[PDB]
Amino acid sequence: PRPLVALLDGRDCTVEMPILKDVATVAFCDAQSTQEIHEKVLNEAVGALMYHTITLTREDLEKFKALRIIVRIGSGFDNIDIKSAGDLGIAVCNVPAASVEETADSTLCHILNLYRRTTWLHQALREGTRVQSVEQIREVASGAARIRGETLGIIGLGRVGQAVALRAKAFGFNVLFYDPYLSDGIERALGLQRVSTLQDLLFHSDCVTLHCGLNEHNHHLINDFTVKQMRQGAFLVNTARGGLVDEKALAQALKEGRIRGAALDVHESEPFSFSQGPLKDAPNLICTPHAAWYSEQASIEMREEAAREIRRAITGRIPDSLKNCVNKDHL
Amino acid sequence: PRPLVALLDGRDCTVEMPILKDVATVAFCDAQSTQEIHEKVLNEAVGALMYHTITLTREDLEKFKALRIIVRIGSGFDNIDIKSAGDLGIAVCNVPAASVEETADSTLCHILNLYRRTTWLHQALREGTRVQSVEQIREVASGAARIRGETLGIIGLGRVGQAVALRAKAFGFNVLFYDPYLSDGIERALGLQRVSTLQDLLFHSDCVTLHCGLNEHNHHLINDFTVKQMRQGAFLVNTARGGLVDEKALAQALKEGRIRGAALDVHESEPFSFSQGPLKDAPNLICTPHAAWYSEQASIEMREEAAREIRRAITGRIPDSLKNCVNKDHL
Ligand SMILES: NC(=O)c1ccc[n+]([C@@H]2O[C@H](COP(=O)([O-])OP(=O)(O)OC[C@H]3O[C@@H](n4cnc5c(N)ncnc54)[C@H](O)[C@@H]3O)[C@@H](O)[C@H]2O)c1
Ligand SMILES: NC(=O)c1ccc[n+]([C@@H]2O[C@H](COP(=O)([O-])OP(=O)(O)OC[C@H]3O[C@@H](n4cnc5c(N)ncnc54)[C@H](O)[C@@H]3O)[C@@H](O)[C@H]2O)c1
Repeated sequence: PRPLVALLDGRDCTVEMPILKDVATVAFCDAQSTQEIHEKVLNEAVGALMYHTITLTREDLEKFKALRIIVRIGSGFDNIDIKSAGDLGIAVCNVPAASVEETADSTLCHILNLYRRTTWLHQALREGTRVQSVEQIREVASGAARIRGETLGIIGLGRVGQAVALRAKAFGFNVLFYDPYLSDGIERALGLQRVSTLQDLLFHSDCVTLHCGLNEHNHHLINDFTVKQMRQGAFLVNTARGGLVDEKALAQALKEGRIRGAALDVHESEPFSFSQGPLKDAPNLICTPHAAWYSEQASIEMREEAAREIRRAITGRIPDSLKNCVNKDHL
Repeated sequence: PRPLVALLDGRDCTVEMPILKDVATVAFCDAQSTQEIHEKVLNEAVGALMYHTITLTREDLEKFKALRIIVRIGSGFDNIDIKSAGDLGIAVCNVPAASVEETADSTLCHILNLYRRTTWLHQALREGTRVQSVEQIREVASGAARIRGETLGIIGLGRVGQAVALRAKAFGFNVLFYDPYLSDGIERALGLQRVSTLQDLLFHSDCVTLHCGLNEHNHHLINDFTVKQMRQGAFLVNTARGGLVDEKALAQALKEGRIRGAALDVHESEPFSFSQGPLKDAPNLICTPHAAWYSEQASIEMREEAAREIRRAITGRIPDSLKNCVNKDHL
């Protein structure tokens, strides 16, 4: 027969079918937890495709008896224990840049929304606020600032980070970044300022934007400690990973006024909701349901790509046939 | 004594005082209509400073017996009959570019908000909408599109228009403009595509943004007729003047789905309100209280500039001492 491949936290396989039809048996679990995965999958599944709504711990992975590959349909793979999966002889792959630009564009939208207060002005206009005179325009739009000369501090100058830096220049932002893993000289190639430490970046930035993956070393990068290093009344943007920020610290900082405002597309606990979590009633906070990456073309693109990776894996050799394996070291 | 100068539709003169103290007698009317202006002003006022919340018709101007100059504290001067004022020997001046960039930045914010649906996703998140699965992200974020390759059609390649074009390139927008008053060749200097007619621009643009002043020839530039020339499901942005768009036509087009969405910072009838006007319940519509221009620095900048113009006028000669007179022809 043809190897079984399962879509863990999803139920739509229309885009992948044309590509896997003759080489695999497609199936979906639409699971909201690993406990929701059926026995037949854990026993026979050779490949697996998953999104970000489900986590896979070592315990989870050990329950698969034939799993040979897990392809993340997206960028981040922090929801998967690449290490354990590797030891278990399970190759983990992702989809690197199908939405790099969708993400940079949303990032810029958040940045501008904080500086120009577009969303808040609209939200207030819906609240019935009246704005007839200039004095009232100034009051309702209070805080809107002139962007030219502001310092945008980027944390993580990777694919998205670079796309953000380039867009940022056009608005007159002075751009500087921090990324301890990059080789020296990239800052010269793109004409950007680089700093050696996080505190350095935080201290000189008027607006801080996260663009690094969530790893074993940056959990809660933004702490009650580091938040204290940020400028007074600085903006914070995060379209990377919720786990990079300690919402409790952020909430406090937002109430005290230390941070003028934050735009978050990702949160420590997703699904996100204003009714619960440390961000409840937190002042000047704009949120989005983790859609920074979305655009129909990108969704379609990343799915056909994930599908092809599965195909290469089933028809070729692991990890030789794979194009985006992220745990070769543990294999 | 020192000539009387009055602030028509406003009541704050703190920023102008330091500059006019020894050469003029400051006063304010905080008028919401010309009928609200007091007799002493119409009789003795030599200079006048005004915003955009009040209109001045020929009838209005003729009621001044000593008015020698009117300085608009801002960019647009369509609310003033420059022609009549000129015939009445009244010089009209404005403040050209104190907020050029604030405006371009808001314009970009609106453009991105339509493409990335940041504001709507946030507004829905407040409505209690739940977004836990990928399928739901795709549904709630439906319509968010990949910007690269989209055609941004700019109408009016002046100060703001140019700032918008430059920012737009960085997002991968193919930029093209229409501006029948510019000399030939500006498109070569900035590396942009230019078209000869409005229909031309409208037909090839995925997103249309207005950046022209409101004049005797473009009232309701966007009509039931011209709207029909726009692409199917095109976006419309307007941070220029409300009078450039026939809200009735826009409303219809928005309901029928011909126009996927619109972002308006200006409206035919300001103060704007969702409770009244042709835009009531109009689908996919984002609005702002005419704050595209605001930033404390710009507000301060334009006021000290207007103040200096008044000073030059009172201490020098009209229209020789003026730096930004917009009705020299009628003088
Ligand atoms: N909100 C969304 O829908 C969305 C969209 C795209 C990507 N993701 C987020 O963005 C990340 C991927 O970005 P790319 O930009 O696609 O990734 P890359 O292309 O993986 O870039 C990430 C960069 O982060 C740097 N980095 C790691 N740890 C760091 C630290 N402690 N300090 C500073 N820099 C650090 C790396 O060295 C690397 O250059 C994902 O891991 C995820 O968190 C989310
Ligand atoms: N929303 C706000 O707060 C805000 C902020 C700044 C300016 N204003 C708006 O923007 C205008 C000023 O822009 P600039 O960009 O400052 O002005 P300019 O610098 O006066 O530019 C306007 C351009 O419009 C062009 N134009 C006139 N009629 C046209 C037509 N029918 N078709 C195409 N182009 C046409 C002109 O030739 C000119 O190049 C004002 O008149 C006003 O309507 C509003």
